[PDB]
Amino acid sequence: ERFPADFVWGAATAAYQIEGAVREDGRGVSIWDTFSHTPGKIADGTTGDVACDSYHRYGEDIGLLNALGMNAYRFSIAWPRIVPLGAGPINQAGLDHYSRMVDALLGAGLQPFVTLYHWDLPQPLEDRLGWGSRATATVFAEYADIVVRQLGDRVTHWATLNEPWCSAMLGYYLGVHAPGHTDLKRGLEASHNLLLGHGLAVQAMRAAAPQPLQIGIVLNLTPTYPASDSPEDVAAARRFDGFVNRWFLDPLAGRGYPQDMLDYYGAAAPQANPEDLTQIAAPLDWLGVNYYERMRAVDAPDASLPQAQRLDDPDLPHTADREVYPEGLYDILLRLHNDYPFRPLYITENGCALHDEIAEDGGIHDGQRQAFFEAHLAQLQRALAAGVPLKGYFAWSLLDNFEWAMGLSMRYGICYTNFETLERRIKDSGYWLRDFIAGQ
Ligand SMILES: *[C@H]1O[C@H](CO)[C@@H](O)[C@H](O)[C@H]1F
Repeated sequence: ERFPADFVWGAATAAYQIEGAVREDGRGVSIWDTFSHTPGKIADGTTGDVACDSYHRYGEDIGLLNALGMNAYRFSIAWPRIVPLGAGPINQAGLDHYSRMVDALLGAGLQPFVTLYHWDLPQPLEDRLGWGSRATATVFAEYADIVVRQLGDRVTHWATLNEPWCSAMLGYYLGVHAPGHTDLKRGLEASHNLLLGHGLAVQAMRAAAPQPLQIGIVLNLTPTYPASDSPEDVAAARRFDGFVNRWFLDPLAGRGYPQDMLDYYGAAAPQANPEDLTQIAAPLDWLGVNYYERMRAVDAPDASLPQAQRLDDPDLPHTADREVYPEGLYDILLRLHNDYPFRPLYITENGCALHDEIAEDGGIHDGQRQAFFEAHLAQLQRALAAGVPLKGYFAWSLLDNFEWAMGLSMRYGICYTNFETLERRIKDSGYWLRDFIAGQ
């Protein structure tokens, strides 16, 4: 029934998805500015140029967090505002903005949980191969140092990267996210340099920190289940599990890259000398789990890598874009608790998209999103009962925002955003979360 008294209850955003003000106060160009302004890349012709205008309206966002009774806010810092050239001088005006934001959050009793990298790589670094270059890992660590020196007197909880699998595989292999390349070797090289940048940044942040910090990384994880017990289907499930989950979990845990995936990738695998792997395994103080769906895998030898296709379950509920399987959150947390060394754990992203509209009465009656939260929170109680060291939960997202290649057309907020007027309104699910948290 009851969560621990000191549990962290928050909502989460990312800078490019909400901030707007893309040319203000010295901000440089990110890969997502370039990508969203490329014809045909965004489903609805929108960009993040304005988004929720949270660069100017973060006070309203704080008012929403307060109205919801949250005690934490997970947000990201835009590297293009801090080091507009990617590698080069700092932009003090960008640091001052986030310093004021942090003070406003603390004044409201909200603990900041800061993500350093949520996909907005400075374009000048992509012009020099982006995450395909080891140099980008080095300058990411320099950026991390700069930010912790100025904000680490007030922010204790930091994550280096959000979802490196997406940055590497969607951005460099499948081409659906910025920068939009379509080359497997590039994607795997990017995955290595992202992990190396994480490891270098952890060490840089600890040396620059004015006080002890709690440093983590945030991974999207997908529990995978074979469609049958045949050797082919079980092997497909293992391959998909390696492709998404173990490729990142194992090196972070000091276990190297998984050998079965190295064999499967062959010559496309990155060159990883042991010195890099030692750096990648820098000790972490927590791990963030982003959880949305499961994968029920069937062998697909004709399909592209990793030759495993999803077996849709038409009996399960579906949102605007995903299948709902709350029990997979329990499964993945138990697996992490039993099989990997990371603890404590936070749920850093959990939420769903729906075709939300404002009803005649003025509210947003998003019953499926309420049911989504209720079902996933029940699985967290089961995980806690099993001894999983869970310390907090962040709903994705505080407000409807720019959903990457889907644009403004895919609403994940617990608050509704009118993109024409920038008004925010709490959805029914947000009031349910408020009242549930108040009961705790
Ligand atoms: C986690 O997934 C959500 C929904 O696709 C994205 O909006 C976040 O940026 C990502 F971190």
